[PDB]
Amino acid sequence: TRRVSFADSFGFNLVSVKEFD
Amino acid sequence: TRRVSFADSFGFNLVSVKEFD
Amino acid sequence: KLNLDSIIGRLLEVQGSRPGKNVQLTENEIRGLCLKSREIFLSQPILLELEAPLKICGDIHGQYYDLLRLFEYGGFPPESNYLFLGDYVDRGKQSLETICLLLAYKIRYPENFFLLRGNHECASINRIYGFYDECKRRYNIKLWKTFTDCFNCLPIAAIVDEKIFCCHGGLSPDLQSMEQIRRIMRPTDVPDQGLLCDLLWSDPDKDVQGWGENDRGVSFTFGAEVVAKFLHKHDLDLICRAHQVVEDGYEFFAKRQLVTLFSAPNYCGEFDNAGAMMSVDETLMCSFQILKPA
Amino acid sequence: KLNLDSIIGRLLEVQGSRPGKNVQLTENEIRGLCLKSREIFLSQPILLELEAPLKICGDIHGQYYDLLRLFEYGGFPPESNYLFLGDYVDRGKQSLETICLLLAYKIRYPENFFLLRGNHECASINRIYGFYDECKRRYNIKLWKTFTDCFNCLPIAAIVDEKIFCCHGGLSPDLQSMEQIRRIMRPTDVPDQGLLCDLLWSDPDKDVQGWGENDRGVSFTFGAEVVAKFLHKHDLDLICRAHQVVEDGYEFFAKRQLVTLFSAPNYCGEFDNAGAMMSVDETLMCSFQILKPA
Ligand SMILES: [Mn+2]
Ligand SMILES: [Mn+2]
Repeated sequence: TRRVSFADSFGFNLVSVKEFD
Repeated sequence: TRRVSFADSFGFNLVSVKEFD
Repeated sequence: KLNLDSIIGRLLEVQGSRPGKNVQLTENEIRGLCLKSREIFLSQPILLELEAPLKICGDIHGQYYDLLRLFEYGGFPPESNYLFLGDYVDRGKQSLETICLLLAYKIRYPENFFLLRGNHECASINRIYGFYDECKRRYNIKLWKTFTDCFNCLPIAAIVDEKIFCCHGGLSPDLQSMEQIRRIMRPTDVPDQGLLCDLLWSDPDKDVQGWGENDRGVSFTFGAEVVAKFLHKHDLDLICRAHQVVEDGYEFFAKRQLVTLFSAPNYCGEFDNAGAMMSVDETLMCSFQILKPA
Repeated sequence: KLNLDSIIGRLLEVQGSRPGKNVQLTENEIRGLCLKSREIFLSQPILLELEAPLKICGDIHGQYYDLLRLFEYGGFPPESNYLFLGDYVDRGKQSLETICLLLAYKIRYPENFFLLRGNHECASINRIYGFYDECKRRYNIKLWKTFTDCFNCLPIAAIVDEKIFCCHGGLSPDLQSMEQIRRIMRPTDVPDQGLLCDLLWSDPDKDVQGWGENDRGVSFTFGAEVVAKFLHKHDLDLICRAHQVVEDGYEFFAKRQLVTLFSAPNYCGEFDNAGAMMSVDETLMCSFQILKPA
């Protein structure tokens, strides 16, 4: 069965930033 | 044998006032 | 054991002192107050049956100095028998000294001092409106839970000489016979609805012929007709309640068939109101004694 | 009838408007959204079982324009599957528009949109912290009671592919098997203590070894060894939760075995925090999408 993984473990950036005002 | 009454009914002063600061 | 005189002495020590001076009783002294008063509350009937003369107070709301001013004018126990309608904690800067001096007098003169349960004597309310915060700061969480287990045993209503019905909130649509009040077994939480909820939450409203929905989202509003039919059914002459701030501390309703009491003057600073207490003598004649700021 | 396209359209029409424009739906339309969504909540299992891909959001707290910014970046339904973790009302100005747009999507895409119960989706809490006030001003008291009957059937927890455990609050000392979560029979009121109360109120704490008492006066706090043993017994890998405002929109706990999500940035204007949401791919891989104010 599939197990949980994170983006930082596979080299992908974990945080995607968006800004507003 | 009893009955509720009020001070204003009998002419007495109903309210006793005290001031402070 | 319970140096009850020393506890009352250290509490009354700040009489006339500058505003804001606390009285830090030890955790064990306070825990003894809750446990010994809860013993007294559970022994006395949940529906108190008192005899005049006595003096009725409304909401104190942690205004400890203002409570001392009330005890100054009406006499310190046991000069006069006292009935309190609840709401001792919350919104005030000193909820602890307030409830402590009240529970201490309740142990000292249990046959001449009485305390009724308000809607703030509930875990769901005083956790939010300052009391629980006041317990975390000066003591621990465990004391607050010990306070809750004592408030859950406070008596709900009182009937003075079969003519004055007293509770914190007001009438209830489910309230038909006095046995329904006695039926409630203590300890209990202030429930989400029903007879006990309304007795602590309902208000009188002049624009409602009968029962209408309450602004607070809890309980109902009742009208002058409901007051008259209730008094006539149970052979009572006056309903005494609190729960609502009024300008002069006392406020009539339904042609003096109901009176609203509020004992905390300058309610948490946001009102210019006054505080009053109702004095009943042996002839069941009522006088009002008012505290007013200048 | 329920012209839901007209409802969702009239809600989304204010997107991009100057901040502070309300959406006043009809009392009978909002009444219809509650009944048709309550119909959905009771039909679906109380312990939801969902499949990835899925986007998980934290708390909203009546910041409706901030809920819209979440949707433009995350994709308006049915672009991405959504699962919310409670706390949609209170502490924000536009609570009615927030819950309505969430209840609207739940009806339009009942298998691609999901909502969990939070401690603010309870009667005794949203009465005080500003949701019931929003009902009183713009509608009537009876509508708020219609909302309560809708919240009293929301699901409590959701298990995503038997490896991600989602709920608003946290773990419970009384939680031993998932059958206890399914055994809860809706409609339900959130109690003051116990299993159902803890799933919506408990917090993680790095200093507690085991189960400690919470500052809120409700439920408990759990430590890093409680989370590890729980994931071990039920063959779980992650516990996703909200219920706590975090500075970065996301906060890890117990060496990434647990994460706190908060979706409302600039929470009620007393913090400068940012809002984040957790994205989940097919391979149970997780990426954080963050909204940060400038
Ligand atoms: Mn009250
Ligand atoms: Mn919460």
